[PDB]
Parts: sequence; structure tokens; C-alpha cells
Amino acid sequence: AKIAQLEEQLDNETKERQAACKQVRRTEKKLKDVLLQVDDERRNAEQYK
Amino acid sequence: AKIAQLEEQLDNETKERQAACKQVRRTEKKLKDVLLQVDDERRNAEQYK
Amino acid sequence: NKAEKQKRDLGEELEALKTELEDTLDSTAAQQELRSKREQEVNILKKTLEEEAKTHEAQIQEMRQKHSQAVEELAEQLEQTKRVKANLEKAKQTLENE
Amino acid sequence: NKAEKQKRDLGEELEALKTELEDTLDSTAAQQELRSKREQEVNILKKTLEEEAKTHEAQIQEMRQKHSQAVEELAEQLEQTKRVKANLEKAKQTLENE
Repeated sequence: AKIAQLEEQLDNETKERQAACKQVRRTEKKLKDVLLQVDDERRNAEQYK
Repeated sequence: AKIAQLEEQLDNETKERQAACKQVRRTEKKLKDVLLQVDDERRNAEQYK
Repeated sequence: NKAEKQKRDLGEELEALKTELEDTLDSTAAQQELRSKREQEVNILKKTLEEEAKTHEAQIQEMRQKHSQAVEELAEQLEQTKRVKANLEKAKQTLENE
Repeated sequence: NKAEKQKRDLGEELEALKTELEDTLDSTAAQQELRSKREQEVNILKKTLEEEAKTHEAQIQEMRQKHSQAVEELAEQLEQTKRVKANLEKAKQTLENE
């Protein structure tokens, strides 16, 4: 019985880690896109300077 | 033997889920800094413009 | 990312000096045509050299994967024969005893 | 590494352009020899660049032959090891059959 409850907890815990990894990789893509805007914004300030 | 291997695997999964927990906050904190950094760069271009 | 940002910043310095000298480029059309063509040729050489180096570098990368996969495939079969030899050795000692 | 080297080239070009601008007074009479000298230097650079590209192609051919020879040698060993494995397996069958 302990092995059954332990195996189920491992699958549930493993699934939660996979969902968190997807959100981490998703936020990283958004950060990279927003980071690229810094170059465009800085380029305008640089070209205006 | 199965309980020992199952307990070790379950404990390691939960640690990577403090691993996944702290990783989500790191990406979120860095994303907020990038959002404010691009905002400051935008205002700098307006001042120079 | 910081290196690419510095490259774009350094390029702006060249454009700034060019804009400030654009008033004299029109008057110097007798030699600006020949000098302008030389600048474009240098850019083509950098693009051709960079493209050739990138294309040539890709060939070495393919060799590190295609040749490595062939050696790994052959090495995998060699390791399988070694493990089979160990099992066959035990059968000889057991068959000889019987 | 190429980005770091490219940064030095960009900075050197900016310094060369600044010094070349001040030498415009002497360039009116120095172009008679600089044009023929600069053109000859460009041809020498093209020959060296072509030789470097040709040398890279020759090195790639050696790697393709060296890597292929290693895979071919390993393939021959697999056939010999595989054939020897058949003799060991066949010998084991004789003991079981007997």
C-alpha cells in the first residue's frame, strides 16, 4: 500500500515539476523579447543623442 | 528495496519541484527588472528626442 | 548580447562622422565614386568571408556528428560482443563440468 | 572570440578614418602612388585569402578521409569480431549437442 501511494505521489510531483518548467521556459521567451526592446529603445535614444 | 528506491526518488522529485519553485521566482524577478529597464530606456530617448 | 550591443554602438560612431561630412561628399564627387565603390567591396568581402567561414565551419560540425555516430554505432556492436563473450565463457565451465 | 576581434577592427577603422581625414591636404598629391600601391596590396590580400580558403578545403578532405578510414577500420574489426563470435556460439552448440 505504501508503494502504491508513493508511486502516485511521484507521478503527481513529477507532473508539477514539468508544469513549472514550462512556465519557466515561457517566461524566459517573454524576457528575451522584452530584453530586445531595450536595444530598440536605447538605439532611439542613441540615435537622438 | 522498492521502498528505499521509491523514497529516494520521491525525495529528489520534491527537491527539484525547491529547485523549480526558486527558479520560477528568479525568472519572474528578472522579468520585472527587464520591464522597468526598457521603460527607463524609453524615457531616456524621449528626453534626448 | 552585450558584445552585439557594443557592436551596434560602435557602428553609430561611424554613421555620425559620415553625416557630419555629408556636406563635403557631394562636392568631392570626382573621387567619392571610386572611394564609395571600394567601401562596398570591403563589405562584400566581409560577408563572403563570414559566409564562407560559417559554411566551412558547418562542414566540420557535420563530421563531428556523422562520423561520431558511425563510430558510436560500430562501438555499440563491439561492446555487445564483449558481453556475449563473458556469458559464453561461463557456459564452457558449466558444460565441461557436466 | 570573433566578436572581440571584430570590435578591435571597428575601433581601428575609426582611428584610421580620423587620421585619413586630416591627411586630405597631402592626399591630393599622394594618390598617384597610393592608388597603385593600395590596389596592389588588395590583390596580394586576395591571393592570401584564396590560398587560406583552398588550404581549408584540403584540410577538410584529409579529415573526411581520416575519419572515413577510422570508421572503415572499425567496420572491418566488427566483421572479424562478429565472425569470431559465430565460431564461439557454434562451439557452444557442439557441447550442448554432445
